[PDB]
Amino acid sequence: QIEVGPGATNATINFEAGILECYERFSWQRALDYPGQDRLHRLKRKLESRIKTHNKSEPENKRMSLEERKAIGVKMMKVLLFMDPSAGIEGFEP
Amino acid sequence: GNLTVKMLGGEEFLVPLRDSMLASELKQQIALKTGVPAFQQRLATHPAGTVLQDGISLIRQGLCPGSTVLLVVKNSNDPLSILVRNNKGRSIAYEVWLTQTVAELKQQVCQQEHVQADLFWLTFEGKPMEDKHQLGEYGLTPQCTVFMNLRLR
Repeated sequence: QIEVGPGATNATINFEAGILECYERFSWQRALDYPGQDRLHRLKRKLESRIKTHNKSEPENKRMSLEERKAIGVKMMKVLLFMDPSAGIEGFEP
Repeated sequence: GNLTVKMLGGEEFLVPLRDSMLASELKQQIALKTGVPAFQQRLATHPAGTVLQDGISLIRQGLCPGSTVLLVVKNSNDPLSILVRNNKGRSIAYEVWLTQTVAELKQQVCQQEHVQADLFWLTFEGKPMEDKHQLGEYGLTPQCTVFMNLRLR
């Protein structure tokens, strides 16, 4: 278990919007099986409730819909998969 | 003059900037301030994403007060088998990962050679290994041989 700071709640939400976007793109390829499609829909719905909660706790100008967070998540994923900051520079902002 | 270090997710913190500071020495400051070991750090500039050269001054690489550096953490954690040879020419096999410390390795040897960890020190390729450092900082390869050296006291 790794010690993390206060920004992790936000970062994790964004990362997992990236994860959800990956599942969604994978499902279009007809390669995500039926229990996996089920985890996709469960992830989406728990994500949407955490984004409603987290957006209430944040200033109005720092609130972001699922779609905006998905792009942030995708940028972070690109940086992790290549381990290269160049693949997604905006992933380094909250 | 301060340097701003930014991690994936948005967490940022400040590191005082010295002109002639080497990028390797930046990693040691981040290590000290965050506990991310230097050999696990990958540093790059913002917004280009160009990697820092470890043996060149930061001012020589376009960094000045207010500049941002991006930190990405790389973790080996790939177990490998090494040998540790005692002062009688006998070698025991140990499994380690490059992200383990020298202190963890001495704990293993301690239990197999029945010598207190304070009565010996380890060396790889003649260079003595320091407890707090991680094994990757000495470049251990599979089936290499670390040597056990006995202290008088």
